[PDB]
Amino acid sequence: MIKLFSLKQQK
Amino acid sequence: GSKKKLERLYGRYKDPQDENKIGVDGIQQFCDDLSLDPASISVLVIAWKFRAATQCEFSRKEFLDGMTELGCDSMEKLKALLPRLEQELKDTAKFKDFYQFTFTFAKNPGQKGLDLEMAVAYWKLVLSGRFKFLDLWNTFLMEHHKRSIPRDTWNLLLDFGNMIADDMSNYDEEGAWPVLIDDFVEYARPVVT
Ligand SMILES: [Br-]
Repeated sequence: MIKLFSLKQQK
Repeated sequence: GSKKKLERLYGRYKDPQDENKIGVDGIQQFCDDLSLDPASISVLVIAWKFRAATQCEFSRKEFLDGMTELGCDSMEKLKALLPRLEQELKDTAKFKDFYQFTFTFAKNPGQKGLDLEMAVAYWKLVLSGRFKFLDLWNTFLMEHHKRSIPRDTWNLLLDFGNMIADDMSNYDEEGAWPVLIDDFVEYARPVVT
């Protein structure tokens, strides 16, 4: 789930 | 009456703002429950068994059908299957499906291509120690700022990796290879001679 870190820091 | 434990286990991960999907925090918890790095190949395999549409979320049907298909109502049964599934990736035809699945899984919905940085990251993941030229391949693409990767180029790079010699001599300069792969060879050939 590569994008999961960016999508958590963005939400 | 088997769906009982499964429905309950779904409720653990469902997005509070949308009951019909497992969201960002839900994916983080699901992974945490499995004691796995969200970004590991093991998570990718699970999504591939779930036939998941897009990274970082599961539909309520992706989770239920997938777990049902593997016959799992817990997170331990799932874990117990990992290796048997991860081994499942030795079959050439089964790995190809997994590999090609990775593209559509990784990209943004509604766009034809896959962004370079995501493609590299996913290549490092699936094609690590499968491909002698991975490191040089990623570098090649980064240096020339190809911003996007088409499906055709992704899918065929697999075939390329399988058959390419240490010296790249067996590569026919004519070929039916997508432009981007050919450019790579014309760049990479000197670097190995
Ligand atoms: Br669905």
